[PDB]
Amino acid sequence: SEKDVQLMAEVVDLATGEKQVLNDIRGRYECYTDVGPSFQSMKQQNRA
Amino acid sequence: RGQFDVVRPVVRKLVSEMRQNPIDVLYRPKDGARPDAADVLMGMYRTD
Repeated sequence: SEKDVQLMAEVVDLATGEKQVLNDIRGRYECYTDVGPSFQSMKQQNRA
Repeated sequence: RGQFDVVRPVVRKLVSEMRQNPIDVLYRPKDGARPDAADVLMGMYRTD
């Protein structure tokens, strides 16, 4: 499910909408939770 | 009625530190957004 440039719709930003919206994975986890330097933007995180 | 007042030279000193370090508006841009509107919002701020 890739990273490569688009060739169907906008797959740059896309997620499951199905034919009716508001559905997502039952097992909600994706990451080890860790805390440290706090930022309020991606841009602020890039600077440091 | 006497006075000594160790109270006020400490309060005077603590205030003078924040006088020489004033804080105004900066408008850093949000997550995934690069600077564009940052000068627009500061443009109206700096004139008035």
